[PDB]
Amino acid sequence: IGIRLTLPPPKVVDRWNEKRAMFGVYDNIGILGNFEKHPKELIRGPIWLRGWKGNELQRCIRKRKMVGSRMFADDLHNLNKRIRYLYKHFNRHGKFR
Amino acid sequence: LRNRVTDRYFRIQEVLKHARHFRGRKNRCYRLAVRTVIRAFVKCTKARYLKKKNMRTLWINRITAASQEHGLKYPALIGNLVKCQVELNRKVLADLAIYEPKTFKSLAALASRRRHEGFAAALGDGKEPEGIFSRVVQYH
Amino acid sequence: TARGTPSRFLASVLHNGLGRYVQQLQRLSFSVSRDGASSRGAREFVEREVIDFARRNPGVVIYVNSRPCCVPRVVAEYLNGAVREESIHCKSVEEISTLVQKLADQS
Amino acid sequence: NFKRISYAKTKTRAEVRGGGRKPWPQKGTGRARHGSIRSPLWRGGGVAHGPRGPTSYYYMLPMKVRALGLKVALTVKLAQDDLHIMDSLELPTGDPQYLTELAHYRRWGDSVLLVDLTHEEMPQSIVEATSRLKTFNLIPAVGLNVHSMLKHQTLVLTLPTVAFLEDKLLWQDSRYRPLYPFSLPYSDFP
Amino acid sequence: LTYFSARKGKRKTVKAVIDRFLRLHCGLWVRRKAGYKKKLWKKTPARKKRLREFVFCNKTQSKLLDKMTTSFWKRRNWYVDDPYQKYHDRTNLKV
Amino acid sequence: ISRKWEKKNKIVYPPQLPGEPRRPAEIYHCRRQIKYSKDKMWYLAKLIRGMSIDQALAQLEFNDKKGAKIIKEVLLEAQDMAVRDHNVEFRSNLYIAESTSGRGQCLKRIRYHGRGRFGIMEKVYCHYFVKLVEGPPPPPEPPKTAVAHAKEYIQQLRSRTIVHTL
Amino acid sequence: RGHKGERQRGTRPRLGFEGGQTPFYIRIPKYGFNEGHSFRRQYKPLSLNRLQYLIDLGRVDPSQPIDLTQLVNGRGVTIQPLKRDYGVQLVEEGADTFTAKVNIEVQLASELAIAAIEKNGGVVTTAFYDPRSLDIVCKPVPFFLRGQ
Amino acid sequence: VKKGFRAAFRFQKELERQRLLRCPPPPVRRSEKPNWDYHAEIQAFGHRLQENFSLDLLKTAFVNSCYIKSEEAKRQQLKSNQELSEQGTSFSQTCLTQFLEDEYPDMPTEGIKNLVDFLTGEEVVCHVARNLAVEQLTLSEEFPVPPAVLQQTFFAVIGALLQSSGPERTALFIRDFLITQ
RNA sequence: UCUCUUACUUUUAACCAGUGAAAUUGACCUGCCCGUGAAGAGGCGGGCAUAACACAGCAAGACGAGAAGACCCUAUGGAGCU
RNA sequence: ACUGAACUCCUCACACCCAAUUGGACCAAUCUAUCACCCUAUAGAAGAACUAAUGUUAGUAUAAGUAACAUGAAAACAUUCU
RNA sequence: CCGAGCCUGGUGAUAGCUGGUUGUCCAAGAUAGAAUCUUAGUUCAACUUUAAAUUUGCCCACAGAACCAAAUCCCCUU
RNA sequence: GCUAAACCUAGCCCCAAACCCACUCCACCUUACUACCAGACAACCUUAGCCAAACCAUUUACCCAAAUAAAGUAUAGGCGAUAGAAAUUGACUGGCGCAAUAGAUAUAGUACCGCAAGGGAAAGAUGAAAAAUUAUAACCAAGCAUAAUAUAGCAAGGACUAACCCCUAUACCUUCUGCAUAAUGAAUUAACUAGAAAUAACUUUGCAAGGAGAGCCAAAGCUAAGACCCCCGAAACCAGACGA
Ligand SMILES: C[NH+](C)c1cc(NC(=O)CNC(C)(C)C)c(O)c2c1C[C@H]1C[C@H]3[C@H]([NH+](C)C)C(O)=C(C(N)=O)C(=O)[C@@]3(O)C(O)=C1C2=O
Ligand SMILES: [Mg+2]
Ligand SMILES: [Mg+2]
Ligand SMILES: [Mg+2]
Ligand SMILES: [Mg+2]
Ligand SMILES: [Mg+2]
Ligand SMILES: [Mg+2]
Ligand SMILES: [Mg+2]
Ligand SMILES: [Mg+2]
Ligand SMILES: [Mg+2]
Ligand SMILES: [Mg+2]
Ligand SMILES: [Mg+2]
Ligand SMILES: [Mg+2]
Ligand SMILES: [Mg+2]
Ligand SMILES: [Mg+2]
Ligand SMILES: [Mg+2]
Ligand SMILES: [Mg+2]
Ligand SMILES: [Mg+2]
Ligand SMILES: [Mg+2]
Ligand SMILES: [Mg+2]
Ligand SMILES: [Mg+2]
Ligand SMILES: [Mg+2]
Ligand SMILES: [Mg+2]
Ligand SMILES: [Mg+2]
Ligand SMILES: [Mg+2]
Ligand SMILES: [Mg+2]
Ligand SMILES: [Mg+2]
Ligand SMILES: [Mg+2]
Ligand SMILES: [Mg+2]
Ligand SMILES: [Mg+2]
Ligand SMILES: [Mg+2]
Ligand SMILES: [Mg+2]
Ligand SMILES: [Mg+2]
Ligand SMILES: [Mg+2]
Ligand SMILES: [Mg+2]
Ligand SMILES: [Mg+2]
Ligand SMILES: [Mg+2]
Ligand SMILES: [Mg+2]
Ligand SMILES: [Mg+2]
Ligand SMILES: [Mg+2]
Ligand SMILES: [Mg+2]
Ligand SMILES: [Mg+2]
Ligand SMILES: [Mg+2]
Ligand SMILES: [Mg+2]
Ligand SMILES: [Mg+2]
Ligand SMILES: [Mg+2]
Ligand SMILES: [Mg+2]
Ligand SMILES: [Mg+2]
Repeated sequence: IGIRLTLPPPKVVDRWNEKRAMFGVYDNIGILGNFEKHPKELIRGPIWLRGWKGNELQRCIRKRKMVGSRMFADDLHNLNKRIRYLYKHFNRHGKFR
Repeated sequence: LRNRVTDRYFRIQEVLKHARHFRGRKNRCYRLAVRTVIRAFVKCTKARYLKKKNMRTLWINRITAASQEHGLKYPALIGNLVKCQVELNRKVLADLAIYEPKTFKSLAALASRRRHEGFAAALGDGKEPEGIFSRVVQYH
Repeated sequence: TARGTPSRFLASVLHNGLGRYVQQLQRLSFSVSRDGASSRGAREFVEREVIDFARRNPGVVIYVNSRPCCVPRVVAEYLNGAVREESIHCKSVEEISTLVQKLADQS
Repeated sequence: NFKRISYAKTKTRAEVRGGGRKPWPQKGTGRARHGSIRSPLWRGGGVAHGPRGPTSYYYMLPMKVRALGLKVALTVKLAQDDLHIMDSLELPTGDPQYLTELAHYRRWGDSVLLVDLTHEEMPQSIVEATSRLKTFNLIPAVGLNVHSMLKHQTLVLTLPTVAFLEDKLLWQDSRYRPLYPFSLPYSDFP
Repeated sequence: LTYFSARKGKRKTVKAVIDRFLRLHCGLWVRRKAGYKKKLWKKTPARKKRLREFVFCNKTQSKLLDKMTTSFWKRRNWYVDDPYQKYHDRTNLKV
Repeated sequence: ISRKWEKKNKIVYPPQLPGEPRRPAEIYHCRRQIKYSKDKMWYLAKLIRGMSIDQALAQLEFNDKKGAKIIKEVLLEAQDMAVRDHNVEFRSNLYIAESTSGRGQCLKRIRYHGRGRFGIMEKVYCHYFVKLVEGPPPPPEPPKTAVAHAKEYIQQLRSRTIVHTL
Repeated sequence: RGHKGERQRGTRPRLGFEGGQTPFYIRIPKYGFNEGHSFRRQYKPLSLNRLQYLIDLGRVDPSQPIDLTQLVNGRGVTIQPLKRDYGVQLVEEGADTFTAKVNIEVQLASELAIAAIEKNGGVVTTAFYDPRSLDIVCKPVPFFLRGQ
Repeated sequence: VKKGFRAAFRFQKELERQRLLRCPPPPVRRSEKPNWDYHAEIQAFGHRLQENFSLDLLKTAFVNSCYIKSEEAKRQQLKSNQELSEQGTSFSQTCLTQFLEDEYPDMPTEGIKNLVDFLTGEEVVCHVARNLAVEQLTLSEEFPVPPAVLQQTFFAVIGALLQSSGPERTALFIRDFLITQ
């Protein structure tokens, strides 16, 4: 049997947090601030994913270039094997040629 | 393990409630129940046609029994009632055979008379009068 | 399926229509929410159709209870002791009209 | 969605530990053929199509569209009586209960987005009220955005803000094609 | 072909297609006839002229070459004295 | 696990009005984790089903099974708590209403087969459950008489309706 | 996906492979259509219709010498020195309705484009712009931000 | 543990349903059941029977001696149905005796007495009363309403309709509800 | 050894008591004859047969279990040898 | 003459019977945004749905209480005997 | 389990070959051929599907299609 | 009513930030974990192959010193598959992550297996108090028990007063010209377990001879979005260790 026998603990949400209450602020900083910043400079994340999308193969190629030097060994190897697998999949396999 | 199915119980019971009168492990084990519940629902869908056919066959059998109790045959009764312009169907003819036997004897007599008038007309072959119950009310 | 469900014969409640027709619907209970998007057609039914329905069926008592609810519903109770609970969750006012009239016509 | 970085990552079969050897001979045993115990079919195996790495959801709407959305949101606030132009945002006390009673008397929403012109020159009174109020949020004009105006039932703008917004949102309509980014000088652009 | 390269994650051109065919900007592909510089002593002059013509390609072959080249080869090119400048556009073409 | 049989001997009933039948006594007893098979306990418990307490104790005293000895110990304990804690007057006025056996928590142990093969053995454990009710053992259901078979047949020849008509 | 084979298995051969027949893009013979394409010079056409339209809408000042900078600032031509653009060529289109005196500097000019500027009473001259210098004249502000 | 709330909520409503069909709750009067308004119920009773009852006379056709005495005991910690009940019962006997003896003129008197005593009997009168919302409006001490109390209440509404509408309209009701039986 | 097999003992066996596996298993309320049919039927057609249920024995069938045929063919699959 | 279909009529209603493939209309749960507050709404997302891989792990069956396993005898439990 | 040990790694080797491929409902829908170390596959054609644009499409009549049978092609009416 | 079933927390994942870890005593390169004796030896060599080229034999991307752009351009190449620049340009403390078959293999590199190199697990759940063990917790998988069975047949369906009897009905999936097939797979339950993206096209917004927040396209285009490309399985090949 795979169903809870009791109700789960209640999930109370503050829709008026500082984070929720100030989501989206300064997202028009360029068009409302004489184009001195960009919302892509407002993005906070990994250094290889600030203002760039990519698919998985493009993301793996991009991370190995910006930070493959300062990268742990096992995780670098795994990235090299991942790029090799994704090259073979995206260039040779599929239904549409 | 993000996004797992949490209502599979209710899906299994939606199938299983239609199997609880089955015999064996197919009344409780989903992998066998589904196979038998689809078949119970297909059989139900086709049994509508079979119900109509078997009910007509039953009416014809009962009408045959009652006509033979009056010495008449079923094709004779049916054909000569249509010739008498009586458009009672086989359901109500079996019903009259069961619940109104004097009415059914009157109908069997009417069909017998219509058959005798047909025989007289066939033997006469000329222009004798049509026959009292062989006249056809015309509609325009 | 028939072999898998209950059955009964054609019947009426108390020889209905022999001397007089009596409407078998007794009560219609309507739970509606004031702020719920599920209860929009139910709010519109209580604002425009329930009063004329009441006037057309004087033998039916219609209770309307506006309370916080996720699934608005209609509980139809009948002279023979029967209760029929139907959700009117996310239905338009025309569909609620059709459902309520169908409960008014059923025994 | 444009600033989203999803951080969910699973391991593929290649990245789960072990699993190099073939578990049991291809032929001879009455069992199913397997090449690795970290195959996606196996308990503790890799994930076939799972989330991969940190993943960016970054894209850019055209800036004319983004400015148009700003204009539309201002227009719908005016059209639905959720816009209040003010001379300045100075309050006589600096008290949250004063601000809430004021909004309740003036029949504003349960949430007010109060917008001044410049973060540096913001009246201390409002910066004291809008530091304990959670539903009453003060933002500089440079921070105006459609998401904030749709979360807040009411929008209190000032007159300097109104002029600022009108200038910045009509330059977009009477503007050329860029020829290089507008951070670089041009003849008539600040 | 290569749909995503390994150094730049991009689509690659088939340089065989580039070294054999010419794309007009209207979307037509131009080729030479096969065997135009081969065994001419056995070919008659009508056949030789037929082989010396510059001929167009199919819809199927055009879509195939457009897939085997990247978008750099489909841009408009304002060369100085291009002999195909006339043919880079269509005139009076209905449907 | 589940241990609901031992909470049944703790139902307090409301006090009885002076014009109602006396309400026989019910005593629930059971032994858990018996080193025996439930499929052999079944035959022992189906044999003592519906018997008097003394007749059951006789049959168990002369039966040859380990389970018969265990069920005798459980029945004697149940009789003792019947007239010690549930206010049964006579210790012979009891009968076995319910007598069943359930699976216990078992253990798995390897059984070395030949070649290189193994079998997993089960160290089987069982439960034995007994409900005693105050009173004489109820009269057994008598066999059907020819008169009862005929009356049933004629009821059915008289229950026949004309099918698929008005 | 289909039933079996390379289709359902996702292993069908590459684009241009025709099952083993010598493929079309291989059996056509090589001919130098695009031999030195990357070194061929390119000149964006500016018509006299376009120049007159720009002047009439006031995007190019006729009272000052018009050069490539004034034609990229008034946004009448877009020049890409990386796509081997070498400037603007003045072409004869709209020479019959050209009515404007101008001092225009281009990189290439037709006899009928020159003639029209000179019947209205203006001067046309053709100058050469090195690719780097062409970058400098078309976008003068990023060069001044390089500060060499 | 799986994430979510909706399946757990559905499972709890399923558990509550089975607990009810396992330890069923005691039968309770509709008056205690929540959605209930007595004056509206009385008016709807009259309107669905299509008769112009007088509301005070109807309300007294549902007030039994047992409610009076039990509510007096609850007061320790007005008019019954008796007069109306005896009028209704007597008119029921006379009207059905006349109906049956003009329809079936060759029946002996013993046969018409026994027919009148089946249509004015506990089983028929209780069936008709229960299926016409008389139990739901009967003010008494015990629930379910004892069959004698139900019979008294039913013939008291015939007494009320007699007093409110007349011996022809009441006679049409008797026809439509006791002859149909 | 056989014509041509018999007798006895021990093991096994069967019954009682204790302990307690394995392959196998779509679901089965799991019959015979002729015919049919993916060409050899418990399950389809026509006939016949038929209260229910253990224990022992047998090996004609369930194209019985086991082992993704060792033979033959194929694969722009391998490998050893010359 | 009659019987004889899902054919045709009749009462009412109609999008409601092909493989591969292709087009469309909906949609369970979950998370997020804003709602909603006995379990929902509008959208945004995604490890988003299993009667079948001699699938993987765990539980319990069938075979089956079957195959198979074990302790020389008496006695005072000192001993003695085979 | 030595026609070439075992373990780890490259390795998620490769498999035109078998097996598998998960909610509901409606709809359109059955294959002339050519190449190919190819015939257990693919590519092009044909057939099929969707979306657009336009004008004819099927059935067909006289007349008509070679010298050394049934029929077809063509084809206005309809 | 047994077996059971439920459960939120250990912890973990991706990032950000930030330069990480070694002398209680004693012992430890000999047969390590050994107080204490005549020696000395000593490090540096291009990976290869699977695979792709539908065989294969030259060839077949593997961070190498912040983004972008030039550009998949010049070039290279059985000129095939594919490979591919530069000048120049200008560049902290979170979670639309997992929650015990998941997330680390991890409760642990432990138990256990292997001579060795090496391989490698499983699992836990009261309460405020257990210096309250209390009976009100029960309800839910398969398997059983309560409670064996009754002519006849894919086990149902139409029915029926009536469980059966009567009539009708050749399991499913895959595979195939065609399967009730005596062709494949499956005892059953619970969980886990399989469609990833380009070139274009189409749809819907924006702006429009121009569009785009440098680079690029443009003889109505350009910008943005939406929407399409699976899982398991060999026998092998090569590199480095470990084994007589
Ligand atoms: C049964 N015998 C007569 C046999 C027959 C064949 N086939 C034929 O001769 C041809 N028969 C046909 C034509 C197919 C009907 C056979 O082909 C074989 C064998 C024997 C096996 C023995 C195998 C065995 N293993 C599998 C248990 C084994 O121990 C060895 C070994 N050397 O250790 C083997 O040799 C063995 O693997 C093997 O090779 C056999 C056969 O090939
Ligand atoms: Mg690995
Ligand atoms: Mg097996
Ligand atoms: Mg493998
Ligand atoms: Mg895992
Ligand atoms: Mg051994
Ligand atoms: Mg398949
Ligand atoms: Mg195929
Ligand atoms: Mg035994
Ligand atoms: Mg099998
Ligand atoms: Mg067949
Ligand atoms: Mg046969
Ligand atoms: Mg069979
Ligand atoms: Mg036997
Ligand atoms: Mg076999
Ligand atoms: Mg095989
Ligand atoms: Mg083989
Ligand atoms: Mg081949
Ligand atoms: Mg080969
Ligand atoms: Mg090879
Ligand atoms: Mg018919
Ligand atoms: Mg999935
Ligand atoms: Mg399975
Ligand atoms: Mg056996
Ligand atoms: Mg034995
Ligand atoms: Mg070895
Ligand atoms: Mg593979
Ligand atoms: Mg169709
Ligand atoms: Mg060849
Ligand atoms: Mg070939
Ligand atoms: Mg092939
Ligand atoms: Mg190859
Ligand atoms: Mg291949
Ligand atoms: Mg560079
Ligand atoms: Mg784990
Ligand atoms: Mg683990
Ligand atoms: Mg169960
Ligand atoms: Mg039958
Ligand atoms: Mg399937
Ligand atoms: Mg075949
Ligand atoms: Mg067969
Ligand atoms: Mg089969
Ligand atoms: Mg077969
Ligand atoms: Mg086989
Ligand atoms: Mg096969
Ligand atoms: Mg499952
Ligand atoms: Mg090789
Ligand atoms: Mg030795």
